[PDB]
Amino acid sequence: IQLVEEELDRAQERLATALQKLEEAEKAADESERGMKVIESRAQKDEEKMEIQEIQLKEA
Amino acid sequence: IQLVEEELDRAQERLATALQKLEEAEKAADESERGMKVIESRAQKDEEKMEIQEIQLKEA
Amino acid sequence: ETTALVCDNGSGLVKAGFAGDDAPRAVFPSIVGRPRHQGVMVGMGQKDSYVGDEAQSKRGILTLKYPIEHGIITNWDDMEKIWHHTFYNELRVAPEEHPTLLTEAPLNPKANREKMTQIMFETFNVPAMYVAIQAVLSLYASGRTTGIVLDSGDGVTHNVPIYEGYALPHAIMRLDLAGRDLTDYLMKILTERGYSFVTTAEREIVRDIKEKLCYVALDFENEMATAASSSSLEKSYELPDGQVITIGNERFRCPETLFQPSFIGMESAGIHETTYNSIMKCDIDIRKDLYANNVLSGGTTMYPGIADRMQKEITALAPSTMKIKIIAPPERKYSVWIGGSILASLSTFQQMWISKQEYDEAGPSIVHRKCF
Repeated sequence: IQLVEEELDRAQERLATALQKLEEAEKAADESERGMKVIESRAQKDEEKMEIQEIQLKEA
Repeated sequence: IQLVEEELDRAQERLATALQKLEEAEKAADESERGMKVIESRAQKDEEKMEIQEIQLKEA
Repeated sequence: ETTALVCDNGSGLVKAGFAGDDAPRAVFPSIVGRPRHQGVMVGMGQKDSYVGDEAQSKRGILTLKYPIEHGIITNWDDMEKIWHHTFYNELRVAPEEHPTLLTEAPLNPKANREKMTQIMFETFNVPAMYVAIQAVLSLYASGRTTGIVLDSGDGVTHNVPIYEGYALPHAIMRLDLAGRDLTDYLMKILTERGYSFVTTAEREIVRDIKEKLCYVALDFENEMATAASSSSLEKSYELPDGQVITIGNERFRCPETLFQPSFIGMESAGIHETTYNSIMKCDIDIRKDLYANNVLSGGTTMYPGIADRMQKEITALAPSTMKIKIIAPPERKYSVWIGGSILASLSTFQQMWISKQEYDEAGPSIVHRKCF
C-alpha cells in the first residue's frame, strides 16, 4: 500500500504543478491575444491614414 | 490496494494529459505572438511611412 | 562557416546560444551558489560550486552570489563559473571550436574589457572573439542603422544614441538603477507594508513577483490616488509554502524610482530625462533619425503599459515638431542577444573578429583596437 501511496502523492503534486504552469501559459496566451487585438486596430488606422495621405499628397 | 493503484494510474494519465496540454498552450502562445510580431512589424512600417507622408504633405 | 557563441552578460539572467538562430537557446539565472555548510550531503557527493539552474534548485543550502552586479563584472571567479557552465553543461560544446561574442554596457571599464579578453583566450582557448555594446545589438535586432536605444537591463539603464552602427561617444547617458536595484527596493517597501522579508531566498520570490506583477502606470498621481481610494490596484500572490500575500501600490511604485531617482536618495535624473538630454547632445540632421527611432530594450522594459508612459514623458520634454514614437520590439528582453545572432551571422562582420594571433602579439589590449 505504502509504496503505491508514495507514488500516487508524487503524481498528485506533479499534476498540481503542471496545472498551475498550464494556467499561466493560458493567461500569457490570453494576454498575447489582447495585445495583438489593439495592435491590429492601430494597424488598420495607420494604414487608412497613410493611404488617405497618399491621395492628399498627390493632390498637393 | 486497488483503490490506491487506480487513483495513482489515473493521476499519471491526467499528468501526461496536462503536459500535453502545456505543450499545446505553449505552441498556441507562440502562434499568437508570431502573428502578433507580423502585424506589429506591418503597423510600424506603415507608421514610419505615414509620418514621412504627414511631413512630405506639410513640406509640399 | 564557424558557429559563434553569443553570450549576453545579463546581470540577473544569462542568455546564451548559437548565432544565426532567431532566439537564445539557454536562458538561466546569473547565480553561483557555494555552500553555507559542508556536511549537508552525507552518502551523496558534495560539490562546492553550483551554477545557474543547478544552483537555483539548491538555493536553501547555497550562498548565492551574482557574477555581474550593476552591469559591472564584480568577481572574475563567478564570471568564470558562469562561463564554464555555459559551454560544458548548458550547450554541451567545446568553446575552442566556436568564436565568442560578448555583450557590454557603454563605458564598460577598460581594465574589465581586458580581463574578459584574457580569461576567454587563456583558459577557454577561444579561436576568435568580439565585444559589443548591448544597445547597438538591440538596434540591429530592430532592423536599423540609426536610432536612440533606452536599454534597461537587470541592473543598469542606458540611453544610447546610435548612428550608422556607431554609438555616439559624447552623447550616451548612464543610470545605475534597474532590475537588480528594483528587487532590493521592492523588498524594502513590502517590509514597510508589514510583509517583512529579511531572507535572500525570499528576496528571489520578490524578484519573481516584480517581473510578474509590476506594471508601468501611465499617470503616477492618478494610479496612486486610485489605490488610496479603492483596493482595486492590488493583486494577490500565493507563496509556494502557502500563505496568500497581497501586493498593493508597490506594483507601480517599484518601477516609479526609474522616473524619480530621489525616492532612493540619488542626485541622478530620470530615464526619460536622460533620453531627452542624450539626444540634445547630437547634431540636428541626426536628431531626426534618432528621435524617429526611440527603441526600448532589456528586461526592465517588459513591464506592461510602458510605451504609453514613455510616449507621454518624451513628448512633454521634446518639441512638438520632432516625430515622437516608442518602438517596443515583440521580445525586447532578448534584442541584445538577437542582435548579436544577426551581427555574428553577417558575411561583412567576419572580418572584425579578434584572432588568437593578435591576442598573442598585443595581449588583452587588442579589444581596444578591434572594438569601437
